[PDB]
Amino acid sequence: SVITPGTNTSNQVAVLYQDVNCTEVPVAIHADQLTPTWRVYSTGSNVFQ
Amino acid sequence: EIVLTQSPGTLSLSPGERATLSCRASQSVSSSYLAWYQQKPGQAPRLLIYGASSRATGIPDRFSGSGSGTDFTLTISRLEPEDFAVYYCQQYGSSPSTFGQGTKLEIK
Amino acid sequence: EIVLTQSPGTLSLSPGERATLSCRASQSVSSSYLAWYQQKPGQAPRLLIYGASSRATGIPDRFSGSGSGTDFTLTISRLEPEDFAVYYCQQYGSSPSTFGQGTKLEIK
Amino acid sequence: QCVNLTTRTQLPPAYTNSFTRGVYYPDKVFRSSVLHSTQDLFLPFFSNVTWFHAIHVSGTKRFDNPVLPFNDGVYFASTEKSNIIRGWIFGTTLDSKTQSLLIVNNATNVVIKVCEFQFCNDPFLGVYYHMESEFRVYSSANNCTFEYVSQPFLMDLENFKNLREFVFKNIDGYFKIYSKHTPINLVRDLPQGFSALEPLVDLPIGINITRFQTLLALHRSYLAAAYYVGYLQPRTFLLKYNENGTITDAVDCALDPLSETKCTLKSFTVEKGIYQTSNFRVQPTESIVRFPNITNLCPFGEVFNATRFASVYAWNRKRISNCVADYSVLYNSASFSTFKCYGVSPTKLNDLCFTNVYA
Amino acid sequence: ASVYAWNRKRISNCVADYSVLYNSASFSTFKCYGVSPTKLNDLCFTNVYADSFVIRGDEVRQIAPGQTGKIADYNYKLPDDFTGCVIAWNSNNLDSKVGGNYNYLYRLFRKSNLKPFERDISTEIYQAGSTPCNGVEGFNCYFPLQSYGFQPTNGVGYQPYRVVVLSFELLHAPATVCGPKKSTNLVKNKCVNFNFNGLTGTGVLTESNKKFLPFQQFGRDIADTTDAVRDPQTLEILDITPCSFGGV
Amino acid sequence: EVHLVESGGGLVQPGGSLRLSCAASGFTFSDHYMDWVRQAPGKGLEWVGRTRNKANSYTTEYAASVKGRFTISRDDAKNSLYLQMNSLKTEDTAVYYCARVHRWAYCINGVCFGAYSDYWGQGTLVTVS
Ligand SMILES: *[C@@H]1O[C@H](CO)[C@@H](O[C@@H]2O[C@H](CO)[C@@H](O[C@@H]3O[C@H](CO)[C@@H](O)[C@H](O)[C@@H]3O)[C@H](O)[C@H]2NC(C)=O)[C@H](O)[C@H]1NC(C)=O
Ligand SMILES: *[C@@H]1O[C@H](CO)[C@@H](O[C@@H]2O[C@H](CO)[C@@H](O)[C@H](O)[C@H]2NC(C)=O)[C@H](O)[C@H]1NC(C)=O
Ligand SMILES: *[C@@H]1O[C@H](CO)[C@@H](O[C@@H]2O[C@H](CO)[C@@H](O)[C@H](O)[C@H]2NC(C)=O)[C@H](O)[C@H]1NC(C)=O
Ligand SMILES: *[C@@H]1O[C@H](CO)[C@@H](O)[C@H](O)[C@H]1NC(C)=O
Ligand SMILES: *[C@@H]1O[C@H](CO)[C@@H](O)[C@H](O)[C@H]1NC(C)=O
Ligand SMILES: *[C@@H]1O[C@H](CO)[C@@H](O)[C@H](O)[C@H]1NC(C)=O
Ligand SMILES: *[C@@H]1O[C@H](CO)[C@@H](O)[C@H](O)[C@H]1NC(C)=O
Ligand SMILES: *[C@@H]1O[C@H](CO)[C@@H](O)[C@H](O)[C@H]1NC(C)=O
Ligand SMILES: *[C@@H]1O[C@H](CO)[C@@H](O)[C@H](O)[C@H]1NC(C)=O
Ligand SMILES: *[C@@H]1O[C@H](CO)[C@@H](O)[C@H](O)[C@H]1NC(C)=O
Repeated sequence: SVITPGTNTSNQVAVLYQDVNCTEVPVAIHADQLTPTWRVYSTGSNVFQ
Repeated sequence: EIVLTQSPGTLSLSPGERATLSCRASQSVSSSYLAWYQQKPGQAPRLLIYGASSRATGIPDRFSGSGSGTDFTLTISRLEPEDFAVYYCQQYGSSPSTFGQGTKLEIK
Repeated sequence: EIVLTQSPGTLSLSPGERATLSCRASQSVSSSYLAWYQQKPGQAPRLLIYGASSRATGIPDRFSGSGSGTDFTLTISRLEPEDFAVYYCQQYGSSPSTFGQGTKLEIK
Repeated sequence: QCVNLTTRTQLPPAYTNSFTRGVYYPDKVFRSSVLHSTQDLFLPFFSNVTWFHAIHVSGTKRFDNPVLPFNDGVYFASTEKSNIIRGWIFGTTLDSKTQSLLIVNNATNVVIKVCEFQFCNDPFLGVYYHMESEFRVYSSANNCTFEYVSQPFLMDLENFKNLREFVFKNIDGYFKIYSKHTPINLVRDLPQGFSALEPLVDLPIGINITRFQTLLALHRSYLAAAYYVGYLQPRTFLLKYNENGTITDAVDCALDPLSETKCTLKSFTVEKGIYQTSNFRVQPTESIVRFPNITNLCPFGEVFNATRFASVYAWNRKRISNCVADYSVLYNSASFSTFKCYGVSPTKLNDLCFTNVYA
Repeated sequence: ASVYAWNRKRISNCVADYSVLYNSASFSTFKCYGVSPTKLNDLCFTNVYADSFVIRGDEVRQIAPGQTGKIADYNYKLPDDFTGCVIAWNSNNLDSKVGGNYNYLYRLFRKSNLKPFERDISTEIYQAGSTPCNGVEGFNCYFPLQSYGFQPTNGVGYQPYRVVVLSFELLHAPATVCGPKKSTNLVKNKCVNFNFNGLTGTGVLTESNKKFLPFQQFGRDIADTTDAVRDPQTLEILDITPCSFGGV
Repeated sequence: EVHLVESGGGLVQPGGSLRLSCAASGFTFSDHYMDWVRQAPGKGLEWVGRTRNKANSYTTEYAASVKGRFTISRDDAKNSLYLQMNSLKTEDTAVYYCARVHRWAYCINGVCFGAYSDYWGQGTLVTVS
């Protein structure tokens, strides 16, 4: 699920993966097969569980 | 009236080789309704081909005719000395029926 | 090269009865492309069967050939005194064409 | 007549970024002020495209034009000023064994030939100024089955370069070419912007295309530009048609979650809040098949060539098991006058496995 | 041409009248996909290609979408979303000469199946066995092409069958070729049964200010109804509105 | 019907040269492919050579034992078929039949489909000693 402000405001978004664990996000979403743009939202410094 | 022109008038060939016979119509006869006949000197004509491609009963595969429209061709294979006759073509698809002038065939 | 072996080499039968002829190939010829010929001594061979099962023009149903793969059979029935000749098999599916040694058929 | 060139041992080419290029018209139907979602073979947005110099000095300038694969479509982009790129060749082995497709653009028209060319290792279309062109791409042409001439695809440039983009697709035996002519100014790489590729021609070549090359015309003592190549992939695009009927804006649904939200909402502007997005980010690339360890073939020939079947009032039922149901060998045995399948398709009969089989 | 190398011919800028074709021959198989034979007159066709080859009597069924066979796999494949008509008739008279005719070939062996509308004219030896023959015929390797061998004495299953396959697209491009229906006058700003390039419907048409690209003839604003059409005779663009409207 | 009449036979010393011709009438001599088949006296038939029409531009194929020593040619204007006799050995004595291949045979690449002989000529007995 993508939480976002309006497109008129900004284009930077954040994502919530429902009912998974933060260590299992890359395993659940298969970050190796995704685009490198999607790998930014796979993991990073801003991790909240 | 449908005018049938036969050419050439006289054929004089040996036994064994090939001779061609042509019947040319002035206008296109209906559905290729052309007949072929042979009249030996002292006996009545007998049917050979009806519909310009089909063989009559008792007629072998030797007697071979073909054509469509206005150009038609009758081809004899393996002439035998008994094949001496005058050949005639007749149209019957469009009334009245009309015969050609005939082609003279002699065996050497 | 395709080697054709005809057997048996000598046939001498009376008129009327049944005789068989065989041509055996060293390797499987392509699509049954085999021929059948007869050569009366004074004149060149003539076509009989093409494709090892189909009759040529002028050839009646008496002249019967069969077979597939490497084993083939030519069968003559109701022999007539004019049937004396030597019989050959020719392969033509695979280049080059090759003839057999021939079988001599004599009429008693 | 062909002469070799001493290769530079394939110096590794660098990669550049394609800032949202390669969008073409999917249909020939006029659409105005509508957002249409199409799933065709598109170049991925912000993808890596490898780039080759038309002429590179590395040592005595020795250029390169490697034979490149044709993997479900090729996006060909060129930034040139002296008409150094003239055309392309397409084929599988590029020899006389298989048919190949040839495109040559000289000063008057297009030469499109589908023949059994014997291409040499180093194609060229040499041209000396007088300009007179000498053909050196094919040694011999046999079994020619196609010919097509029209207005030249590439225009004459005899300062600023002009960006030329070409997308080649080979689907259903039709060769589809899309192009758009846009001038460029002071940009070395691919410029950032949008240019919709209008349809050009649909060639019914009906051949197999796996490899392709680029034909470079050269005037030099063989005895400046660069071209950009990229591969299309199956992607879903949200195309925005303007009031005049031109595609002015596009979205790749697999790029980022903002584009995923835009594709799910079918709108280019999203509002503040949370949105649930359906999957558009992952696509399968490899395929695996797992069948049991079965080696022997079925006795279909033994059944079919039987000298006597049973009568229809007492039909024979035979159980067939523990073999391989290959009916490809049955083509040579006989031709089936009636062959229709119920509950299963004959085309899908190969990639299935059967529990109990009775004949 | 033979079925392994089928001839493709482009038909354009003429009138596709098949009413003359009854007297020429009677077609044993005439079945259309994505178009009805009865509605074949009141339509107009964008791009028409004719694919022609010669096959046998037990092989006409393989010329169909979603069908298997040696011709369907190795010689000629039709797409699943095929829009066209397959025309076939017996031709034992002309093609099949006496003594056999071996001028028509079919590809018996190939490595794999074919994608639709793809031909293969390569005559290289098929390596059936593991050992590579490398240019010679023998065991475990065969010449892929085989001869039909049409003979007038064969059965119907082996008689020659001339097949012409028409491939055409419906209402996506300008139409060069279509049928025998005579054009009539144009009645603007009235509710009238209209037929513009094979597009039939009921409604009232007005003049439009839209601009059409040269490869576009039919327009949709909302992709469920055609908003505007370009008239085939006069190049003006007329937008079609529903006949009864206003919501009383 | 079909008549293949030959000429040019005779007795020749080994290593010499000689010319053969076959005249044809009653059929389209240009269309058909053609063969040479030889029969040694008391031995079986043996194929010699095959020639093509304008569609293959007079393509000639030979047997293994006669390659390089013989030359076949044809000209359809006067309906004359030629074979050129060179480098003769004692195995070349035979009767030479120039026979007619079926018209409807087709040749693709190398393999030939249906190319059977249909009519034969009487032949001449060439003698080498
Ligand atoms: C389609 O392509 C094939 C090749 O894959 C063409 O076959 C080739 O035909 C040419 C012309 O006859 C042959 O060249 C000839 O070579 C012989 C010596 O072998 C020489 O004596 C002749 O003067 C001539 O140069 C070539 O060998 C042959 N290749 C083969 C046998 O595969 C075929 O002609 C093409 N068909 C069309 C429609 O052009
Ligand atoms: C560009 O190439 C085309 C095709 O090779 C040339 O067009 C043909 O040229 C020959 C002369 O070499 C003429 O006999 C033909 O009639 C031309 N065909 C057509 C369809 O025009 C063309 O001349 C070439 N142009 C240049 C400048 O070399
Ligand atoms: C198009 O051409 C390619 C290249 O020849 C074919 O791919 C080959 O197919 C054979 C048979 O399956 C394989 O043994 C090769 O390994 C394949 N090579 C490659 C590069 O994949 C392909 O099959 C052809 N397509 C069609 C429709 O025939
Ligand atoms: C945002 O909306 C305002 C009006 O509500 C408009 O003036 C402005 O241009 C918009 N900005 C963008 C980036 O769409
Ligand atoms: C997620 O993984 C961490 C790893 O130690 C674990 O402590 C935590 O309990 C996990 N969360 C859930 C909801 O299972
Ligand atoms: C050119 O390259 C080919 C392929 O390696 C080779 O066969 C040929 O001999 C070369 N010719 C010259 C002149 O180097
Ligand atoms: C392109 O390649 C670079 C270097 O490997 C990488 O950082 C970048 O993410 C790639 N971009 C893609 C795959 O879109
Ligand atoms: C559409 O066409 C009109 C012509 O009157 C032009 O003024 C306008 O700028 C065009 N818009 C676009 C987006 O091309
Ligand atoms: C039928 O085919 C089988 C192979 O499947 C073979 O073993 C058998 O000999 C064949 N029988 C006949 C009569 O051809
Ligand atoms: C079509 O033909 C008619 C009859 O000759 C003519 O009146 C009309 O102007 C033509 N339409 C064109 C040329 O666009």
